[PDB]
Amino acid sequence: SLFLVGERLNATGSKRFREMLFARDLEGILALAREQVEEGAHALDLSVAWTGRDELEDLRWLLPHLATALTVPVMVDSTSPEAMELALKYLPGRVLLNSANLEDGLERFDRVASLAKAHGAALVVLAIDEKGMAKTREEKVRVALRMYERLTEHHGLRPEDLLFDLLTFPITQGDEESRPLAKETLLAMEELRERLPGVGFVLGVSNVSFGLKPRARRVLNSVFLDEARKRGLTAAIVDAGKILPISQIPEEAYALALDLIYDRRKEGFDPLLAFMAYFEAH
Repeated sequence: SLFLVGERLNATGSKRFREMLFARDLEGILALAREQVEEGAHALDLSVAWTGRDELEDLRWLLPHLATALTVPVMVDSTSPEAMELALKYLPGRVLLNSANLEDGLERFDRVASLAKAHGAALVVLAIDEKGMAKTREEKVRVALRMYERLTEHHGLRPEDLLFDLLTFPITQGDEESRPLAKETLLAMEELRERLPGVGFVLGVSNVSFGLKPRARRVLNSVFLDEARKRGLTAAIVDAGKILPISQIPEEAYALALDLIYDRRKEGFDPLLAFMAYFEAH
């Protein structure tokens, strides 16, 4: 029952979308939106924020057309609550707000939660607070519980209104510190599923593979997605067309992907170098 959220209308994550947004190529944007729906997406991530630009202008330009070109739900992806309000005016009954978090303290968190409650929007709850991103499973649990309590007890939101984003970090580039980060999220997710029955979980799957070649990315994302699903993932922000079913992944690449995800370093063997080795030699 995986709710796929197309990742491609994201100025930060998508060169193609950035180009078209810059060019004011409306028809290219609407086509790319429709294409993701056809490739399996049930909803579309939307982020227009970028260096210098009046995010509220870009949204005022795009939203009226986007809202009437498709009926799919839109995950409004923005750090401005005003931007969220604007998107809610154009997309009533169709919005997921990304995100409520505590990076700027309680008031901004509450502003986003209030909007979600008042408009009937689903809420992405992101594991960043006043001391930063939750990297370990212990940090992820501590932040999530505090936010869960605030959202249920104070705002009257139901577990089922909520998609907890426990953070997807690139486990490429070989850093000691970053190798276990996907494991931490997967293990925290399983634990929070038990602790918080009824909440959803979402991840930006494609972050996990950032820095690798395209084939390696497709495989790692698809295996990570599948492993997250087993831990209780309910939704994923993805390039829906580029998700491989597990059966379509060669057994070696699949096994090396699981090695990289779970950080199964032993002396004689680096799963990162081994995973990259497979491709280029296939």
